[PDB]
Amino acid sequence: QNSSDWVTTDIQVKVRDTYLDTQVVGQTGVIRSVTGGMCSVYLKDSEKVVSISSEHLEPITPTKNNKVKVILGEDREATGVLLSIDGEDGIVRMDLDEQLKILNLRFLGKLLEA
Repeated sequence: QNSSDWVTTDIQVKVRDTYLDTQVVGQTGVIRSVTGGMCSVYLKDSEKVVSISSEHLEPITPTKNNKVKVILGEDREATGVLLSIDGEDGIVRMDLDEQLKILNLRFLGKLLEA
C-alpha cells in the first residue's frame, strides 16, 4: 500500500479498535494538526487532545447536507457541502464555487461543525 498521504485536517476520525487505548476505541475526534510522523486528533468524548497515527485513525463518511473535505486528489484541502451521493461514487458540491463535482466517498471526509 504505502498510501499514508490520506491525512486531512478539519475532518473527523474514528479510533480503530486496533488502537492501544481501548478507552478511545470507537470514539470520534477532530484532527487539529497533521504530521507525516503522527496526527493530532481531539477526542470529543474524551474532551482531551491526543495524537494518533493515521494507521490508528479512521475516516468518517459525511452525511447529506453535511460539509466534506477532499482528503485526496488535486482538490485536496478543498471543502464543500454534500448534496447527494451515488451508490457507485459520491457527488459533492463545492461550497466555494457552488459547482457540482463527483468524487468517490474514499476521498470525501466528514467535517465537524461544532
